[PDB]
Amino acid sequence: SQPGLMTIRGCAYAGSKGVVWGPIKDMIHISHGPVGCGQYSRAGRRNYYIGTTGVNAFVTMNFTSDFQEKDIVFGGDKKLAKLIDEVETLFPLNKGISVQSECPIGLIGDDIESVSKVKGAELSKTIVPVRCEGFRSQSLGHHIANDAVRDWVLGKRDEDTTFASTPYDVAIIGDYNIGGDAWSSRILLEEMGLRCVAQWSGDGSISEIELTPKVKLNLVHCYRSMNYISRHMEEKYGIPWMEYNFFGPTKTIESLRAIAAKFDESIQKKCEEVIAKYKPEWEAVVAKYRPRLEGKRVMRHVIGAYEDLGMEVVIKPDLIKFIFQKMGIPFREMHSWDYSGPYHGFDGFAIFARDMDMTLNNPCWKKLQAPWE
Amino acid sequence: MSREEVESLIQEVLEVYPEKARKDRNKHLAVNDPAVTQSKKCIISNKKSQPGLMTIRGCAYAGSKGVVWGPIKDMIHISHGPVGCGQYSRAGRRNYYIGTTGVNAFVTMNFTSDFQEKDIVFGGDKKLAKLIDEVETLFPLNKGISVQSECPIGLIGDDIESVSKVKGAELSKTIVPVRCEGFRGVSQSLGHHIANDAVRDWVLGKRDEDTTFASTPYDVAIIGDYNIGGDAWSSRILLEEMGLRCVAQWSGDGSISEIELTPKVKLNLVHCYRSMNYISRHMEEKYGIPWMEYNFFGPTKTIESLRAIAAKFDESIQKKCEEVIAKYKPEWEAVVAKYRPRLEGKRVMLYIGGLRPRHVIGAYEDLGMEVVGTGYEFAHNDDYDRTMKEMGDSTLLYDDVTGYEFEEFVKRIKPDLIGSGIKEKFIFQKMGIPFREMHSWDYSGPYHGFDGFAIFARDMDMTLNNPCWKKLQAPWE
Amino acid sequence: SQQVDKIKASYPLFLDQDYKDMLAKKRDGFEEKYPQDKIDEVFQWTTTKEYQELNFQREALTVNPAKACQPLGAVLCALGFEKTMPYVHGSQGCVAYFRSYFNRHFREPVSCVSDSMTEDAAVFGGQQNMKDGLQNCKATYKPDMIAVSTTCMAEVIGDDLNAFINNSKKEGFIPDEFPVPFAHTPSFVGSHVTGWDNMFEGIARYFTLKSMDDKVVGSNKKINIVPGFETYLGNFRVIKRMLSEMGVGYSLLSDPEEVLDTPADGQFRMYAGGTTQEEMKDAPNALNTVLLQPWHLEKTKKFVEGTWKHEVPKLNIPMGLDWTDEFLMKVSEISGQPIPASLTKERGRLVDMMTDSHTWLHGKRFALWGDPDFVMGLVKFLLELGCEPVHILCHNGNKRWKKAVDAILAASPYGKNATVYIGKDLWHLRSLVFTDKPDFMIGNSYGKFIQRDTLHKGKEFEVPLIRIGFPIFDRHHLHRSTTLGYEGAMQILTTLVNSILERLDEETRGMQATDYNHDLVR
Amino acid sequence: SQQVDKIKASYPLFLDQDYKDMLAKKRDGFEEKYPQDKIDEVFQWTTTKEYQELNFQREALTVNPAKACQPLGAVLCALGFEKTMPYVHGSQGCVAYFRSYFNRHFREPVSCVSDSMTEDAAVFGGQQNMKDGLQNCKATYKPDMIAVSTTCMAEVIGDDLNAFINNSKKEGFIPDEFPVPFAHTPSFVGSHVTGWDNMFEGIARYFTLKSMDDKVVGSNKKINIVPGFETYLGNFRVIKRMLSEMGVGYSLLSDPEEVLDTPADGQFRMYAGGTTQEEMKDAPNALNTVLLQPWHLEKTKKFVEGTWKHEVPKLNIPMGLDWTDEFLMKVSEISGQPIPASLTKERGRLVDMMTDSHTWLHGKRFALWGDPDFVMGLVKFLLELGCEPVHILCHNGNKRWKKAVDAILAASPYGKNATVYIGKDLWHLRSLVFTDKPDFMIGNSYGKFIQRDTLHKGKEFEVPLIRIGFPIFDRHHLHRSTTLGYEGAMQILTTLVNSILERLDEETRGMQATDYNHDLVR
Ligand code: ICS
Ligand code: ICS
Ligand code: CLF
Ligand code: CLF
Ligand SMILES: [Fe+3]
Ligand SMILES: [Fe+3]
Repeated sequence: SQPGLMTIRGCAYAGSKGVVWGPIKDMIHISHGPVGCGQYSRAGRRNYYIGTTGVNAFVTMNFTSDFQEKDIVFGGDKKLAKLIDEVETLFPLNKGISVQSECPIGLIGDDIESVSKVKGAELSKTIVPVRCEGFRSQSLGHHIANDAVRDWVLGKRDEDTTFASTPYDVAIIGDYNIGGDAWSSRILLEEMGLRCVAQWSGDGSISEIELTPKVKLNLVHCYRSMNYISRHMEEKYGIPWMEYNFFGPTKTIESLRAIAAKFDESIQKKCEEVIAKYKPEWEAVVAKYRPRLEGKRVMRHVIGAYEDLGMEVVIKPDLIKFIFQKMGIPFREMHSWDYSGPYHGFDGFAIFARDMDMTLNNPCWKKLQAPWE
Repeated sequence: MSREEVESLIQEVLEVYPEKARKDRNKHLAVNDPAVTQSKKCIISNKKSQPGLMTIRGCAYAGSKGVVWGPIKDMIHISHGPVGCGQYSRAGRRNYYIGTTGVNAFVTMNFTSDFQEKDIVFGGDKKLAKLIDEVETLFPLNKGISVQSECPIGLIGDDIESVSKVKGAELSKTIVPVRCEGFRGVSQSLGHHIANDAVRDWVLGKRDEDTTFASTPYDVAIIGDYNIGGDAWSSRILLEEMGLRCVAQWSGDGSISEIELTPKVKLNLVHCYRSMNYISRHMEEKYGIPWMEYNFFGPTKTIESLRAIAAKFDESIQKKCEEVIAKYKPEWEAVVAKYRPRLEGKRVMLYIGGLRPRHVIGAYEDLGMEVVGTGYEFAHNDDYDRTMKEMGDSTLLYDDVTGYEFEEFVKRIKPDLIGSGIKEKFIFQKMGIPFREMHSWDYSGPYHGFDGFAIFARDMDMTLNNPCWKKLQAPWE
Repeated sequence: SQQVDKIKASYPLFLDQDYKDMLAKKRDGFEEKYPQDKIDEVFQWTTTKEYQELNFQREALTVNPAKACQPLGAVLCALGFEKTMPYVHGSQGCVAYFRSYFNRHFREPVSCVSDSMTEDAAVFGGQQNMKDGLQNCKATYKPDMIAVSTTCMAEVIGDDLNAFINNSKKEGFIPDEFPVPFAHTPSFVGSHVTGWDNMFEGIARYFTLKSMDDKVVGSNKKINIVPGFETYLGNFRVIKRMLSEMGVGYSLLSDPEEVLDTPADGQFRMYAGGTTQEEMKDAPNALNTVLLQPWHLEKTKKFVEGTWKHEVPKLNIPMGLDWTDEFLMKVSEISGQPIPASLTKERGRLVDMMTDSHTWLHGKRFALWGDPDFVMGLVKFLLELGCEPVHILCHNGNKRWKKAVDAILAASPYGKNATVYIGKDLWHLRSLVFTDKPDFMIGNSYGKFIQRDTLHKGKEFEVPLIRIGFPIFDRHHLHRSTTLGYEGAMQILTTLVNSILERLDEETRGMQATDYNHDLVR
Repeated sequence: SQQVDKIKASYPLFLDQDYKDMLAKKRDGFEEKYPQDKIDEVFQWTTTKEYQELNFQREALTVNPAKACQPLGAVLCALGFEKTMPYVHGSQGCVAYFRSYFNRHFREPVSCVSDSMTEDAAVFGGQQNMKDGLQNCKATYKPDMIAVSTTCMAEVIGDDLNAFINNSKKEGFIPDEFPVPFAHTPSFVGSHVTGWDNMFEGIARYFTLKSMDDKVVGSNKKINIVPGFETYLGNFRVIKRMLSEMGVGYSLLSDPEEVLDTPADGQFRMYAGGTTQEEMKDAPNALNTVLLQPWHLEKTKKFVEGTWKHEVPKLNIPMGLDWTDEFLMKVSEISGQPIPASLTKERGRLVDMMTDSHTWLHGKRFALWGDPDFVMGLVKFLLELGCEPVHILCHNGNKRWKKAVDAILAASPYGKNATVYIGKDLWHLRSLVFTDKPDFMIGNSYGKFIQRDTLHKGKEFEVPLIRIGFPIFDRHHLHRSTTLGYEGAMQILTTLVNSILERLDEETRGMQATDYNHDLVR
């Protein structure tokens, strides 16, 4: 980033804690450092999950060391150990802890790896140190978080053969379940006859990460953010991986057929059955909303559903947050889905079409000019 | 103040009136003499309101539909006439009930014939019959219909009695025509009388030849408790704890069946004498049922009433009465210990309808408070006979007080608290005097019984001692 | 029983076991209640389409009306004039009810008198009542004017108000010069808004009819504003504020905002503010007269156009974006004053709020009810929001108003699922919200019972009530709100979107069941 | 599956049976989830007093804090100056978070830049980052001023802001006369309000420290107003409106209300309004300076007293009746302007509303949290209303502020059951509202989670949240509200009493069970 230019890019901590580690529901993620980072990122991403928050799930909570001046001057390793003790006392059902380093942790010489090792051996608990200091975009944060997953969680069951595997075992990697997206994808894959053994980090559990090396195929959604771990799993466990795109009926059908082609004939037949079952639904969605959206213009994984609704992706765009809103260009959030969703799968396509129609054709955009101006 | 001071204040207040209004209003303002037994020689009541003086009185329709008939829960009460009267009285009175509204109970609903011009010109009796048919179609679980006449009904020559008779005979339904047109009488009081007569003529005698109801020696009916904020329930629990069986409740949470069963009871316990003394007297003449006035406002009156009631029955009831008194003694003693120190010596003046201006004095005295003024919207001379002994000497009694009169009386007397209705509440809140709604209980209550006394003490303390009253003067003024 | 430190009011005191047992005994022993299964069956039947057809076949029975009678509106109109006593010739029970109704809505003193006509007046007429009452009112409460309307008793017996007042003046009961405008306000005609219209026309006639010789249209460089029946103080205030920002001379005729919002400073003010008699007398000299609520100001419009010779503009109620724009542009054209930058910025801020909240507002289904002008303004604003009005009910609406609202709905793609109902009551609306369930209701406090009913069918069938209109009895100080102009549109939008968001939060509050969608950010 | 005519979003789509079966299969097969009985037992344990003692024994762990870091407040203060770009020397992720936070609260664009310090600047300084960033910001966004704060990384490595800016000017990256005030805003010290204080003091020092020779106190006949960290636009607006109504010359320093409320008229306005540089330069000539939120304006107070030589009055935040009275009286004393009749009438109307709603307000128990000045103002107002605050939490409070709040509580009988907590977070508050259940909480959006938790224990244990404070993310346009002055007191009172009434309606909506108390009139 060029200094002093008002960018929207996040930091490595946002990539690691916000994107990769935070959604893991049954773990407790300590925003290690001053109070700001954990507070701004608390429940800011709609990585949906099922659980009892504060008891067995902790995604929407903000655990922090709340660094003060004395922690900066004299270090915060002792505070980290005491904090881990208090976490164990007050949240006994947690299945592991991650320590997401904020900016000062790397600058004050704190060694969270040793504290993590000692406390984890003492409490027989997985404590994952992540050196995701914000000064290190979130792409590097993704890489650091993936390295932490590989080093501290992924190989935990390398010597364990007690899990019963099937040839239809797949792992959904890198789907952050925004608005339930991953769930909307999962129901298709299980309708195809596949068994979704692992799904992380969206609605993800630590056990699912540990079980990921036991699957027969890795299906990566956010390739950019988890390709490191995917290639590592290919190299070490010999697990093939492939990208999948469930955004819009065309991409969904193509991805389902590509995934089913990796398996036997029964999976392919079930894939055809799923496609036939859902064809009338997305066809009805298209019939309803494509006339309301044909010819509209929008400014890599998103072209599918837009084209399926008769829209053009690229000037005077009809669609492209608040800065564009002030210009009067209808805007949709590509990160939180504007607190809507899911957008993936056939059900997600229905929601996506309804949202596109409601935003593009809203009368609010036609009222920018006062009638006396 | 001395008696002469109050007489002087009355005289100065009356000075603004024109001669006729002044002469009329002079007879409705009095200084109390507790030794007087015939209040006619001190005050006059139940008279025509003076035109243009901003009276607080309602109409006979309010006294009949709003007060007596309305609370009867399993009946449907048609406000017969234009839309206004039914609309303004809809759910305004907190006569609580248990039921499924719109299915088997109908208290908070407004049923009206919504008279238009053609109804005025050509009459609404045909419209009334059609409305009754529609009511039967759309509310099949109603156990009866009353037709409360609004002002135009008695002026256009409509005959609701014939429609009621014909439709009731055809439908095997009790249809009660009530001629409670608002212009009748001078207040809600004649509305009470008309409603009582309608109950007598169309409902009360239904089971005269029926002997299937199994009767016990401890059969009582609560008459004239309209269950404001659950008041009657708070009363009922005591009477049943005393060993009595409350067969009927008039008319708060009341059903038509318990009204029909009332002639089978052994005793009629009348709370509001003003509104139900007519039917109580009729029941004494016709069925030989004794009736007695009672008062469940505050622990002293409640204990006295419980003992007086138990005295009408055998020794077991008396023993259970003593057990009830002993059981509730610590609770109301705790209430007094908590709230009397915050309310001791405080002065209150009241202006309520027909019974509460005298009935609630005992509760205030139980909290150490003093009623320095009281008055009635529509009481008769027997009510003033009852209240003169209750009020302190040289206290101010007012009948059908005008807004100007009450404002001037409050300005001179300067009470610590005023208990009246919604039409005076904000007037006296502007003047910085704490005000408690003593009709609706300020959407609080119940106030009857021991539990009610706890609520009453809490409410009096919360309003009288609220911080807001110390802030009406800007510090820069 | 009561714990002295935790005293219970009726709720939840009567949920105590002893009270529950007592109530069960009372019901079982003496109420002869229908069995609970029968009650459930009948309720389920009342939620059905077949019940809806039976309900809409009603011709004689009205259940839970959504209107009041004319003298209520007459009293509200009269309260808008300086030191004016509303005076209803007729029976006193009407006045007790009018005063209590307005007391409960405004939580303020409401001054109104009656001449207390009784059985004797039912045959002999109420002339003596009028003489005595006018004299007593003037002597006692010392108003500068007495504005006379009628209860249905006086209308039915045919009391001649003009003759009665003239006789009162002739016999010396009141001075000849004392202003006593009058209006016949039959409760069996129209509704409360009709009474407001009749009262305003009577006052305007009293002050202008016989002195039109010296009047010249536009002499005073002002615009008359007739608000009509209005129970939001913020509406008066926003109209005055917006006209002030434009630098437009104006005369608000029947302005009750001061008298309905007096301070609590140790003194009771019977009168405060209001339109002065001089303003009414000078009203024909205005540039024009704008009626804020034309659909119940027909008689006033006829008098103003035919006597004052003002060319009253065809303007909708200034509710919502487009109609506030039209009101302001018409005011600019009449006055010659440009719309200032402050109002343009306020409009832009309203548009910004609409853009920010459109995702939650779009497609939301509303039933609504109220007075004709209020209802049509609400419908227009909802259409501007992308919301879908489904059930539009106006008990006191007429066929021409229905045609206008249907035209407005046909002008928008969001009105294709809408139906307009005139002459139908809240029992009809209960059936409508059962058979064709909306997302929300918009109406007065009487809608709460409907919500109760819907909840009894189940949580999934509950239709939450949003309290906009009159009367609102179960909330405090909502009468201070604004529904007109950009400010009123902002308030309505905020109420609507936050009602939607509270409902969504309630539906997503179940731990491990629906709280996956319990989003921090909406 | 989806029905095209009724499309379901995440709720209630994932309540469909197939999704329920999918989620159950996922949990049972691969999540290794604790048994539901164990989860219930642990939840019940977390609601206990023993868990509360363990929770309050925390020393190192903070859970769900109720504060942010200093640069957020620095950015908010900087946004209040004309054509001023907030500039946070440090790492870019901080600025992304600040902008997102303020975007979500205000639903408006929020301007802020970073110089994107990275690993290279971790070993060396951020000096090159400062030079390049200042030059680029000035060239790209053309601000009249650049207000520089710091992220924690720059503070930890010890970057010299003054030396860096002086060097940027010396090597010509930005003009020498271009105003670049700065302030060190260490996130590991204080909270966001501390950053606001530090930034305001830095800007004031930059514009006044070296030009004090010609300054005469009171020569411009104005009163300076320092609002502090403020996120209700209505508060800026009400302060300006009240001072104008008094005819008091004033200068609002850090006025961001315009830039946070730009209209939607088709063009993006990066800058709007704000305090001009001439106002800051002329500030020492004011009669006095009034700090609206003194408990986080201590550094500013020190500078204003020691350099401008202003006798800053000892005034509480102008919240509620008594404190608004005191603020107005002190303003009248300083300016010589008497308090006008309009403000007296507004005060009387607030008192009228208090008398109208006291019966529902009295004795109601509230937990509450927020920034120190806001919290103490809310506590004072609740005491004035007859309500009992029971749990007063200020995560960023101090011992002196706690002593002041305890003194306020001791002066009222309604403060007897109250406890003040400083340095405690919302997990502590969750324990408090479980073990000592209040009627309501008053706080920001995070409190919603606490409400969820309480509902999980049971409906009878649910503590409804009332959203007053910052940030509010799950409701729309509440940032336009007012909490200061009589207007803010009226808004707060209306919100509180109507929250009470909505809760009572919800509790009494049960047909034939609790609806005996479902009153139409309240
Ligand atoms: S998919 Fe991911 S939060 Fe890799 S959920 Fe998120 S459009 Fe971010 S850092 Mo919004 S893992 Fe993409 C992302 Fe990165 S929506 Fe975009 S910006 S590169
Ligand atoms: S019936 Fe009467 S006016 Fe006896 S009309 Fe009135 S619910 Fe009053 S003093 Mo409202 S004779 Fe009842 C009454 Fe008393 S409505 Fe209630 S409070 S005890
Ligand atoms: S780039 Fe990223 S978000 Fe920035 S600090 Fe660094 S890890 Fe964190 Fe944190 S407390 Fe506030 S928000 Fe910063 S100034 Fe420090
Ligand atoms: S004294 Fe009583 S309340 Fe008055 S009318 Fe008569 S019965 Fe009724 Fe009715 S519709 Fe309106 S409120 Fe009247 S003017 Fe007629
Ligand atoms: Fe009031
Ligand atoms: Fe915005």
